[PDB]
Amino acid sequence: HHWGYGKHNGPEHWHKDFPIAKGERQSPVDIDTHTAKYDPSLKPLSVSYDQATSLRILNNGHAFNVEFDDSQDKAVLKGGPLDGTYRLIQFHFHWGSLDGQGSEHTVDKKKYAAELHLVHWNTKYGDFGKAVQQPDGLAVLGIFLKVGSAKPGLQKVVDVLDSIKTKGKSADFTNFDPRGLLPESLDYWTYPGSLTTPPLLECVTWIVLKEPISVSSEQVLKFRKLNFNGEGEPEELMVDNWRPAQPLKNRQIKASFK
Ligand SMILES: COc1ccc(/C(C)=C/C(=O)O)cc1
Ligand SMILES: [Zn+2]
Repeated sequence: HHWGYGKHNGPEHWHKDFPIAKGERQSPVDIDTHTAKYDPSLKPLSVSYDQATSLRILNNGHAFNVEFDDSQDKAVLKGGPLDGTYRLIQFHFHWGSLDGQGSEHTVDKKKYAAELHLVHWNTKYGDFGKAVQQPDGLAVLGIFLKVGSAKPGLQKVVDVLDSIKTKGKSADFTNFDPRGLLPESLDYWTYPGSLTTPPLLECVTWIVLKEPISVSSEQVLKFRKLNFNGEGEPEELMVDNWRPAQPLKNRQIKASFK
């Protein structure tokens, strides 16, 4: 497949190769804060990242992934809407060419400059490939980015980007602490949805934090210097790698906070 974010291979085209793009539980969505329902039944959300073991950072020609050792329970997400234990496998971002766009989820139709996705899979399914074939296989923690003050926890990501400028490049990325990417509050919205890139599988419990993190102009500008293209190919800046909001259809968004 040769999908991307351009006029000729972007989100409006994806359904031809991935028909589930027009499915019943696609992501992202607009979070209407006035129709989301406070759910007192939600258990506390547990983000347990103290033993996280990062391995590598990779430019895959769509975004960049920071990958983790997910062979044991070293960084896991529990509680909230989740049953069982979800292992952190990777995180990546979606971002814009301008500060007023870039996020995939929106909040009362507001776009943020970027959105961080921490991707976790349900350990009952044994491996990530099996998990994505299950309706409760993944839990993605989504965190909005707005431009303001710098995020210190993000700088080590920023400073390795020059070494993975183009599609296919990877670099060592050990000893990175993903706790440094979290806002103060873990208040969240949650709903059942999908991957937001092909194959768009409907396997995700989305947990989207209410509180954005702030990153600096310089930090987001360095995201925008990445390339979609491979080395030696005509330069196409890696910007606007976000899917827009999809129809909510038969879904309720629940909130953890009143
Ligand atoms: C089956 O291959 C996969 C490709 C992408 C993904 C993810 C995690 C996509 C996304 O972030 O939307 C999962 C599996
Ligand atoms: Zn994503």
